[PDB]
Amino acid sequence: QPEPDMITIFIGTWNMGNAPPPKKITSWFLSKGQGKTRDDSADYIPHDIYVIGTQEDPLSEKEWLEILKHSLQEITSVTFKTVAIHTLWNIRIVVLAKPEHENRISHICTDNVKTGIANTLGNKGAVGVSFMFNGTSLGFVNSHLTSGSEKKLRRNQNYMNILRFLALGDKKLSPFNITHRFTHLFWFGDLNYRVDLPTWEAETIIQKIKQQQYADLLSHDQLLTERREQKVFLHFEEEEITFAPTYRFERLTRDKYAYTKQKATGMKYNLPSWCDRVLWKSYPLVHVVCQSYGSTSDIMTSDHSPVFATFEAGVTSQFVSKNGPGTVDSQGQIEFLRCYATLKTKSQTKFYLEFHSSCLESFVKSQEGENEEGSEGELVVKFGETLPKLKPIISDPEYLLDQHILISIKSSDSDESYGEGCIALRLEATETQLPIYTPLTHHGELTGHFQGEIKLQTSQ
Ligand SMILES: NC(=O)c1cnc(C(F)(F)F)nc1
Repeated sequence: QPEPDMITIFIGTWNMGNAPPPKKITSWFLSKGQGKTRDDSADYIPHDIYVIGTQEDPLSEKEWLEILKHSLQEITSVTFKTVAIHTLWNIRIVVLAKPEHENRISHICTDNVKTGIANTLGNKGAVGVSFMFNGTSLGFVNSHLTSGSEKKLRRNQNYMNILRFLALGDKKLSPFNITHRFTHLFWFGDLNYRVDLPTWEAETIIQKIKQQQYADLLSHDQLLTERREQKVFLHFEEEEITFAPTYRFERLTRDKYAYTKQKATGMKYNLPSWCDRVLWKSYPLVHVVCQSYGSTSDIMTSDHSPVFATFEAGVTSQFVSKNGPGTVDSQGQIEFLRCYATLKTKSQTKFYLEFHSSCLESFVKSQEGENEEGSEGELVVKFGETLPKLKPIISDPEYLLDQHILISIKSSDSDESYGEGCIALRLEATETQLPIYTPLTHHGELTGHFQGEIKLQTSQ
Protein backbone atom coordinates (compact mmCIF):
# COMPACT_ATOMS: atom_id res chain seq x y z
CA GLN A 1 0.00 0.00 0.00
CA PRO A 2 1.69 3.25 -1.17
CA GLU A 3 1.95 6.22 1.24
CA PRO A 4 -0.17 9.21 0.19
CA ASP A 5 1.34 12.43 -1.24
CA MET A 6 -1.97 14.30 -0.61
CA ILE A 7 -4.79 14.13 1.97
CA THR A 8 -8.08 16.01 2.32
CA ILE A 9 -8.83 17.80 5.59
CA PHE A 10 -12.25 18.97 6.75
CA ILE A 11 -12.29 21.99 9.13
CA GLY A 12 -15.58 22.86 10.87
CA THR A 13 -16.29 25.79 13.19
CA TRP A 14 -19.66 26.18 14.93
CA ASN A 15 -20.70 28.44 17.82
CA MET A 16 -23.58 26.27 19.15
CA GLY A 17 -25.09 29.12 21.30
CA ASN A 18 -25.25 26.77 24.36
CA ALA A 19 -28.05 24.73 22.63
CA PRO A 20 -28.04 21.03 21.65
CA PRO A 21 -27.66 20.41 17.91
CA PRO A 22 -30.59 19.19 15.77
CA LYS A 23 -30.90 15.46 14.92
CA LYS A 24 -29.19 15.86 11.49
CA ILE A 25 -25.96 17.91 10.91
CA THR A 26 -24.59 15.93 7.91
CA SER A 27 -24.85 19.03 5.60
CA TRP A 28 -21.93 20.50 7.65
CA PHE A 29 -19.55 17.55 7.00
CA LEU A 30 -20.70 17.49 3.33
CA SER A 31 -19.83 21.21 2.73
CA LYS A 32 -23.44 21.92 1.55
CA GLY A 33 -25.23 25.29 1.89
CA GLN A 34 -23.95 28.71 0.81
CA GLY A 35 -20.52 29.78 -0.48
CA LYS A 36 -17.89 27.53 -2.10
CA THR A 37 -19.60 24.10 -1.72
CA ARG A 38 -18.39 20.56 -2.39
CA ASP A 39 -19.55 18.68 -5.53
CA ASP A 40 -22.41 16.17 -4.93
CA SER A 41 -20.28 13.52 -6.75
CA ALA A 42 -17.88 13.59 -3.69
CA ASP A 43 -20.57 13.00 -0.98
CA TYR A 44 -19.60 9.35 -0.27
CA ILE A 45 -15.81 10.08 -0.34
CA PRO A 46 -14.53 10.46 3.26
CA HIS A 47 -12.00 13.16 4.09
CA ASP A 48 -8.80 11.76 5.60
CA ILE A 49 -9.04 14.01 8.71
CA TYR A 50 -12.06 15.89 10.19
CA VAL A 51 -11.26 18.69 12.67
CA ILE A 52 -14.36 20.03 14.48
CA GLY A 53 -14.13 23.30 16.48
CA THR A 54 -17.07 24.32 18.64
CA GLN A 55 -17.75 27.36 20.83
CA GLU A 56 -20.53 27.74 23.43
CA ASP A 57 -20.74 23.90 23.21
CA PRO A 58 -23.22 22.64 25.89
CA LEU A 59 -22.46 18.91 25.32
CA SER A 60 -20.13 16.54 27.18
CA GLU A 61 -17.17 15.27 25.11
CA LYS A 62 -18.96 11.90 25.11
CA GLU A 63 -22.27 13.36 23.84
CA TRP A 64 -20.51 15.27 21.00
CA LEU A 65 -18.23 12.33 20.00
CA GLU A 66 -21.36 10.10 19.66
CA ILE A 67 -23.09 12.69 17.37
CA LEU A 68 -19.92 13.27 15.30
CA LYS A 69 -18.95 9.62 14.78
CA HIS A 70 -22.57 8.52 14.03
CA SER A 71 -22.89 11.47 11.53
CA LEU A 72 -19.69 10.52 9.61
CA GLN A 73 -20.68 6.79 9.66
CA GLU A 74 -24.09 7.71 8.13
CA ILE A 75 -22.36 9.80 5.36
CA THR A 76 -19.35 7.61 4.52
CA SER A 77 -20.04 4.18 6.07
CA VAL A 78 -16.57 4.58 7.78
CA THR A 79 -16.13 4.34 11.57
CA PHE A 80 -13.69 7.19 12.30
CA LYS A 81 -10.96 6.92 14.97
CA THR A 82 -10.66 9.64 17.64
CA VAL A 83 -7.15 11.20 17.34
CA ALA A 84 -7.76 13.85 20.00
CA ILE A 85 -10.38 15.85 21.89
CA HIS A 86 -9.66 18.86 24.11
CA THR A 87 -12.13 21.22 25.86
CA LEU A 88 -11.51 24.58 27.62
CA TRP A 89 -14.80 25.69 29.23
CA ASN A 90 -17.26 25.54 26.26
CA ILE A 91 -14.52 25.71 23.56
CA ARG A 92 -13.80 22.29 22.05
CA ILE A 93 -11.70 20.67 19.35
CA VAL A 94 -12.23 17.10 18.00
CA VAL A 95 -9.84 15.38 15.54
CA LEU A 96 -11.21 12.27 13.74
CA ALA A 97 -9.30 10.23 11.14
CA LYS A 98 -9.94 7.28 8.79
CA PRO A 99 -8.89 4.01 10.48
CA GLU A 100 -6.18 3.38 7.81
CA HIS A 101 -4.35 6.54 9.15
CA GLU A 102 -3.94 5.25 12.73
CA ASN A 103 -0.36 3.96 11.96
CA ARG A 104 0.54 7.23 10.09
CA ILE A 105 -0.38 9.52 13.05
CA SER A 106 2.04 10.14 15.97
CA HIS A 107 3.24 12.86 18.39
CA ILE A 108 -0.33 13.96 19.29
CA CYS A 109 -0.28 17.19 21.40
CA THR A 110 -3.22 19.16 22.91
CA ASP A 111 -3.16 22.50 24.68
CA ASN A 112 -5.29 25.50 25.54
CA VAL A 113 -4.78 29.21 26.24
CA LYS A 114 -7.13 31.34 28.40
CA THR A 115 -7.25 34.99 27.19
CA GLY A 116 -7.75 38.20 29.26
CA ILE A 117 -7.05 39.20 32.93
CA ALA A 118 -9.52 39.20 35.95
CA ASN A 119 -12.78 40.66 34.37
CA THR A 120 -11.81 39.28 30.92
CA LEU A 121 -10.47 35.84 32.15
CA GLY A 122 -13.43 33.40 32.39
CA ASN A 123 -14.64 32.15 29.01
CA LYS A 124 -12.57 33.18 25.88
CA GLY A 125 -9.42 31.46 24.60
CA ALA A 126 -8.32 28.64 22.33
CA VAL A 127 -7.83 24.90 22.19
CA GLY A 128 -5.40 23.18 19.85
CA VAL A 129 -4.21 19.83 18.54
CA SER A 130 -1.03 18.91 16.69
CA PHE A 131 0.35 15.68 15.30
CA MET A 132 2.57 14.14 12.65
CA PHE A 133 0.95 12.53 9.61
CA ASN A 134 3.90 10.51 8.23
CA GLY A 135 6.64 13.14 7.52
CA THR A 136 4.24 16.12 7.72
CA SER A 137 3.41 18.19 10.86
CA LEU A 138 -0.22 19.44 11.19
CA GLY A 139 -1.52 22.03 13.71
CA PHE A 140 -5.13 23.00 14.41
CA VAL A 141 -6.33 25.91 16.57
CA ASN A 142 -9.99 26.57 17.54
CA SER A 143 -10.30 30.03 19.17
CA HIS A 144 -13.28 31.92 20.65
CA LEU A 145 -12.09 35.56 20.72
CA THR A 146 -13.51 38.59 22.54
CA SER A 147 -17.05 39.61 21.37
CA GLY A 148 -18.39 43.06 20.48
CA SER A 149 -18.04 45.34 17.46
CA GLU A 150 -15.84 47.88 19.38
CA LYS A 151 -13.27 45.24 20.59
CA LYS A 152 -11.25 44.42 17.45
CA LEU A 153 -8.04 45.46 19.28
CA ARG A 154 -8.89 42.98 22.12
CA ARG A 155 -9.40 40.23 19.50
CA ASN A 156 -5.93 41.05 18.00
CA GLN A 157 -4.45 40.86 21.54
CA ASN A 158 -6.26 37.51 22.17
CA TYR A 159 -4.73 36.18 18.88
CA MET A 160 -1.19 37.24 19.92
CA ASN A 161 -1.60 35.57 23.38
CA ILE A 162 -2.84 32.34 21.74
CA LEU A 163 0.06 32.20 19.21
CA ARG A 164 2.67 33.01 21.93
CA PHE A 165 1.44 30.58 24.56
CA LEU A 166 -0.26 27.61 22.84
CA ALA A 167 2.28 24.75 23.32
CA LEU A 168 1.82 22.42 20.32
CA GLY A 169 4.28 20.66 18.03
CA ASP A 170 7.95 19.83 18.56
CA LYS A 171 9.22 21.37 21.88
CA LYS A 172 12.82 21.11 20.42
CA LEU A 173 11.73 24.04 18.14
CA SER A 174 12.19 26.30 21.18
CA PRO A 175 12.59 29.70 19.35
CA PHE A 176 9.42 29.10 17.27
CA ASN A 177 5.75 29.68 18.08
CA ILE A 178 2.88 27.70 16.47
CA THR A 179 3.02 29.99 13.35
CA HIS A 180 6.36 28.26 12.40
CA ARG A 181 6.08 24.74 13.90
CA PHE A 182 3.82 23.05 11.27
CA THR A 183 3.93 22.20 7.56
CA HIS A 184 0.22 23.20 7.66
CA LEU A 185 -1.45 25.26 10.43
CA PHE A 186 -5.25 25.74 10.40
CA TRP A 187 -6.69 28.41 12.68
CA PHE A 188 -10.49 28.70 12.93
CA GLY A 189 -13.25 29.52 15.37
CA ASP A 190 -15.63 32.26 16.45
CA LEU A 191 -13.02 34.94 15.86
CA ASN A 192 -15.83 37.51 16.45
CA TYR A 193 -14.66 40.20 13.98
CA ARG A 194 -17.65 42.27 12.80
CA VAL A 195 -18.84 44.24 9.81
CA ASP A 196 -17.95 47.79 10.94
CA LEU A 197 -20.78 49.97 9.58
CA PRO A 198 -23.01 52.45 11.46
CA THR A 199 -25.84 50.83 13.49
CA TRP A 200 -28.38 52.91 11.45
CA GLU A 201 -27.32 50.81 8.37
CA ALA A 202 -28.64 47.50 9.87
CA GLU A 203 -31.63 47.16 7.47
CA THR A 204 -29.45 48.19 4.46
CA ILE A 205 -26.94 45.47 5.45
CA ILE A 206 -29.78 42.86 5.62
CA GLN A 207 -31.06 44.00 2.16
CA LYS A 208 -27.53 43.57 0.72
CA ILE A 209 -27.35 40.02 2.24
CA LYS A 210 -30.78 39.08 0.70
CA GLN A 211 -29.39 40.16 -2.74
CA GLN A 212 -26.17 38.09 -2.11
CA GLN A 213 -24.21 41.35 -2.61
CA TYR A 214 -21.39 40.92 -0.08
CA ALA A 215 -18.66 43.19 -1.57
CA ASP A 216 -19.64 46.44 0.27
CA LEU A 217 -19.99 44.36 3.48
CA LEU A 218 -16.63 42.49 3.20
CA SER A 219 -14.82 45.87 2.60
CA HIS A 220 -15.89 46.69 6.24
CA ASP A 221 -15.11 43.22 7.72
CA GLN A 222 -12.76 43.87 10.65
CA LEU A 223 -10.74 40.65 10.11
CA LEU A 224 -9.97 41.54 6.44
CA THR A 225 -9.16 45.21 7.33
CA GLU A 226 -7.01 44.31 10.39
CA ARG A 227 -5.19 41.63 8.28
CA ARG A 228 -4.60 44.17 5.44
CA GLU A 229 -2.99 46.56 8.03
CA GLN A 230 -0.84 43.64 9.38
CA LYS A 231 -2.48 43.93 12.85
CA VAL A 232 -3.40 40.21 13.02
CA PHE A 233 -2.97 36.83 11.21
CA LEU A 234 0.17 38.05 9.35
CA HIS A 235 1.14 35.57 6.59
CA PHE A 236 -2.13 33.55 6.88
CA GLU A 237 -4.53 32.84 3.97
CA GLU A 238 -8.33 32.84 3.89
CA GLU A 239 -10.49 31.69 0.93
CA GLU A 240 -12.78 34.37 -0.56
CA ILE A 241 -16.06 34.65 1.39
CA THR A 242 -19.09 33.93 -0.86
CA PHE A 243 -21.65 33.00 1.88
CA ALA A 244 -23.94 35.26 3.97
CA PRO A 245 -22.79 36.50 7.41
CA THR A 246 -23.08 33.57 9.86
CA TYR A 247 -24.15 35.73 12.88
CA ARG A 248 -26.50 36.78 14.44
CA PHE A 249 -29.62 34.78 13.48
CA GLU A 250 -32.94 34.27 15.23
CA ARG A 251 -32.93 30.57 16.30
CA LEU A 252 -35.03 27.92 14.43
CA THR A 253 -35.03 29.89 11.14
CA ARG A 254 -32.35 31.42 8.84
CA ASP A 255 -34.86 33.96 7.47
CA LYS A 256 -34.02 36.61 10.13
CA TYR A 257 -30.96 38.42 11.53
CA ALA A 258 -31.42 39.42 15.21
CA TYR A 259 -29.25 42.58 15.37
CA THR A 260 -31.07 44.99 17.76
CA LYS A 261 -29.68 45.78 21.24
CA GLN A 262 -31.33 43.76 24.06
CA LYS A 263 -30.62 43.24 27.78
CA ALA A 264 -29.35 39.75 26.73
CA THR A 265 -26.68 41.41 24.44
CA GLY A 266 -25.52 43.93 27.10
CA MET A 267 -27.46 46.57 25.06
CA LYS A 268 -25.00 46.00 22.14
CA TYR A 269 -26.03 45.83 18.45
CA ASN A 270 -24.92 42.67 16.62
CA LEU A 271 -24.93 43.80 12.97
CA PRO A 272 -24.69 40.74 10.64
CA SER A 273 -21.08 39.65 10.62
CA TRP A 274 -18.68 36.91 9.49
CA CYS A 275 -17.76 35.88 13.07
CA ASP A 276 -16.96 32.27 12.11
CA ARG A 277 -13.82 31.77 10.02
CA VAL A 278 -11.14 29.37 8.77
CA LEU A 279 -7.59 30.56 7.98
CA TRP A 280 -4.38 28.65 7.29
CA LYS A 281 -0.63 29.06 7.00
CA SER A 282 1.52 26.46 5.27
CA TYR A 283 5.30 26.41 4.76
CA PRO A 284 6.46 27.93 1.46
CA LEU A 285 5.96 25.83 -1.73
CA VAL A 286 3.87 23.10 -0.06
CA HIS A 287 0.66 22.07 -1.86
CA VAL A 288 -2.46 23.43 -0.09
CA VAL A 289 -5.71 24.16 -1.97
CA CYS A 290 -9.00 25.22 -0.39
CA GLN A 291 -11.74 23.04 -2.05
CA SER A 292 -14.72 24.45 -0.03
CA TYR A 293 -15.52 27.40 2.25
CA GLY A 294 -19.12 28.02 3.19
CA SER A 295 -21.92 27.87 5.72
CA THR A 296 -24.84 25.47 6.20
CA SER A 297 -28.44 26.68 5.62
CA ASP A 298 -30.35 23.84 7.39
CA ILE A 299 -28.82 23.83 11.00
CA MET A 300 -30.69 26.49 13.01
CA THR A 301 -30.38 25.56 16.76
CA SER A 302 -27.79 28.33 17.27
CA ASP A 303 -27.68 32.08 16.51
CA HIS A 304 -24.58 31.12 14.45
CA SER A 305 -24.53 28.98 11.32
CA PRO A 306 -21.83 26.29 11.09
CA VAL A 307 -18.92 27.07 8.73
CA PHE A 308 -17.00 24.39 6.77
CA ALA A 309 -13.72 24.51 4.85
CA THR A 310 -11.96 21.65 3.07
CA PHE A 311 -8.41 21.42 1.89
CA GLU A 312 -6.13 19.33 -0.30
CA ALA A 313 -2.86 19.26 1.66
CA GLY A 314 0.52 17.96 0.49
CA VAL A 315 2.05 15.27 2.76
CA THR A 316 5.39 13.43 2.65
CA SER A 317 6.45 9.86 3.66
CA GLN A 318 8.59 8.92 6.74
CA PHE A 319 11.91 8.51 4.79
CA VAL A 320 14.65 5.94 5.75
CA SER A 321 18.02 5.57 3.96
CA LYS A 322 21.07 3.34 4.70
CA ASN A 323 22.62 6.51 6.28
CA GLY A 324 20.12 8.83 8.06
CA PRO A 325 18.23 8.82 10.21
CA GLY A 326 20.92 8.17 12.87
CA THR A 327 23.81 9.74 10.90
CA VAL A 328 24.47 12.24 8.07
CA ASP A 329 24.60 11.47 4.34
CA SER A 330 27.86 13.08 3.12
CA GLN A 331 26.47 13.31 -0.52
CA GLY A 332 24.15 16.10 0.72
CA GLN A 333 24.88 19.68 1.89
CA ILE A 334 23.13 23.04 2.25
CA GLU A 335 25.28 26.17 1.78
CA PHE A 336 24.39 29.89 2.21
CA LEU A 337 26.09 32.81 0.37
CA ARG A 338 25.74 36.65 0.58
CA CYS A 339 23.27 36.32 3.55
CA TYR A 340 22.06 39.20 5.70
CA ALA A 341 19.24 39.85 8.13
CA THR A 342 17.52 43.30 8.18
CA LEU A 343 15.98 43.93 11.64
CA LYS A 344 13.60 46.67 12.82
CA THR A 345 15.12 46.63 16.37
CA LYS A 346 16.40 50.00 17.70
CA SER A 347 18.86 47.94 19.89
CA GLN A 348 22.65 47.27 19.37
CA THR A 349 23.74 43.73 20.48
CA LYS A 350 25.50 41.10 18.35
CA PHE A 351 23.30 38.48 16.62
CA TYR A 352 23.77 34.88 15.47
CA LEU A 353 21.48 32.49 13.48
CA GLU A 354 20.00 29.13 14.52
CA PHE A 355 18.95 26.67 11.80
CA HIS A 356 16.32 24.07 12.79
CA SER A 357 15.05 21.31 10.50
CA SER A 358 14.00 17.62 10.70
CA CYS A 359 16.56 17.11 7.83
CA LEU A 360 19.37 17.88 10.45
CA GLU A 361 20.48 15.62 13.35
CA SER A 362 20.13 18.73 15.54
CA PHE A 363 19.88 22.55 15.31
CA VAL A 364 22.94 24.51 14.14
CA LYS A 365 24.22 27.81 15.63
CA SER A 366 26.15 30.19 13.32
CA GLN A 367 28.96 32.62 14.21
CA GLU A 368 27.93 36.17 15.10
CA GLY A 369 27.13 38.36 12.09
CA GLU A 370 28.57 41.84 11.46
CA ASN A 371 26.19 44.72 12.24
CA GLU A 372 25.99 47.62 9.75
CA GLU A 373 23.63 50.65 9.51
CA GLY A 374 21.12 50.43 6.58
CA SER A 375 20.58 53.60 4.43
CA GLU A 376 17.07 54.19 5.99
CA GLY A 377 18.01 53.66 9.72
CA GLU A 378 17.69 49.77 9.71
CA LEU A 379 20.03 47.32 11.50
CA VAL A 380 21.62 45.04 8.84
CA VAL A 381 23.32 41.90 10.20
CA LYS A 382 25.83 40.61 7.59
CA PHE A 383 26.66 36.88 7.55
CA GLY A 384 28.25 37.17 4.04
CA GLU A 385 29.79 33.72 3.30
CA THR A 386 30.32 32.90 7.05
CA LEU A 387 27.19 30.68 7.70
CA PRO A 388 27.95 26.98 8.39
CA LYS A 389 27.49 24.21 5.79
CA LEU A 390 24.38 22.18 6.88
CA LYS A 391 24.65 18.36 6.78
CA PRO A 392 21.31 16.69 6.01
CA ILE A 393 20.58 13.16 7.35
CA ILE A 394 19.41 12.06 3.84
CA SER A 395 20.77 13.31 0.44
CA ASP A 396 18.06 11.76 -1.81
CA PRO A 397 16.49 14.76 -3.63
CA GLU A 398 13.00 13.09 -3.41
CA TYR A 399 13.39 13.71 0.37
CA LEU A 400 15.59 16.79 0.65
CA LEU A 401 13.74 19.08 -1.86
CA ASP A 402 10.54 18.57 0.24
CA GLN A 403 12.21 19.91 3.44
CA HIS A 404 12.30 23.37 5.08
CA ILE A 405 14.88 25.25 7.22
CA LEU A 406 13.50 27.35 10.08
CA ILE A 407 15.76 30.34 10.94
CA SER A 408 15.92 32.26 14.22
CA ILE A 409 18.14 35.35 14.61
CA LYS A 410 19.17 35.52 18.28
CA SER A 411 20.85 38.15 20.51
CA SER A 412 24.32 36.99 21.63
CA ASP A 413 23.65 38.83 24.97
CA SER A 414 20.26 37.23 25.86
CA ASP A 415 19.96 34.20 23.45
CA GLU A 416 16.34 35.57 22.88
CA SER A 417 14.98 35.29 19.28
CA TYR A 418 14.41 38.68 17.54
CA GLY A 419 12.88 37.02 14.45
CA GLU A 420 11.79 33.68 13.03
CA GLY A 421 11.31 32.61 9.42
CA CYS A 422 11.30 29.61 7.08
CA ILE A 423 13.13 28.72 3.83
CA ALA A 424 11.83 25.99 1.43
CA LEU A 425 14.39 23.61 -0.14
CA ARG A 426 11.97 23.12 -3.12
CA LEU A 427 14.54 24.84 -5.39
CA GLU A 428 14.45 25.40 -9.16
CA ALA A 429 17.95 23.78 -9.33
CA THR A 430 20.59 21.95 -7.28
CA GLU A 431 24.34 22.74 -7.16
CA THR A 432 23.25 26.31 -8.28
CA GLN A 433 23.37 29.62 -6.30
CA LEU A 434 19.72 30.74 -6.00
CA PRO A 435 18.06 33.64 -4.15
CA ILE A 436 16.33 32.84 -0.81
CA TYR A 437 14.06 35.08 1.24
CA THR A 438 11.83 34.93 4.31
CA PRO A 439 10.16 37.64 6.36
CA LEU A 440 11.08 37.42 10.06
CA THR A 441 8.47 37.65 12.81
CA HIS A 442 8.49 37.55 16.60
CA HIS A 443 5.29 36.92 18.57
CA GLY A 444 3.76 36.91 15.04
CA GLU A 445 4.71 40.61 14.37
CA LEU A 446 7.06 41.56 11.51
CA THR A 447 10.56 42.21 12.93
CA GLY A 448 12.73 42.02 9.80
CA HIS A 449 13.84 40.01 6.79
CA PHE A 450 16.44 37.39 5.94
CA GLN A 451 17.78 37.11 2.39
CA GLY A 452 20.76 35.73 0.54
CA GLU A 453 21.57 32.80 -1.66
CA ILE A 454 21.41 29.03 -1.17
CA LYS A 455 23.32 26.21 -2.96
CA LEU A 456 21.82 22.72 -2.34
CA GLN A 457 23.69 19.46 -3.11
CA THR A 458 21.62 16.22 -3.34
CA SER A 459 22.74 12.68 -4.35
CA GLN A 460 21.47 13.36 -7.95
N1 LIG B 1 0.13 7.46 17.76
C1 LIG B 1 -1.14 7.45 18.46
O1 LIG B 1 -1.16 7.49 19.65
C2 LIG B 1 -2.46 7.38 17.70
C3 LIG B 1 -3.63 7.18 18.41
N2 LIG B 1 -4.76 7.13 17.73
C4 LIG B 1 -4.79 7.28 16.43
C5 LIG B 1 -6.14 7.19 15.75
F1 LIG B 1 -7.00 7.90 16.53
F2 LIG B 1 -6.09 7.67 14.49
F3 LIG B 1 -6.54 5.89 15.68
N3 LIG B 1 -3.71 7.47 15.72
C6 LIG B 1 -2.52 7.52 16.31
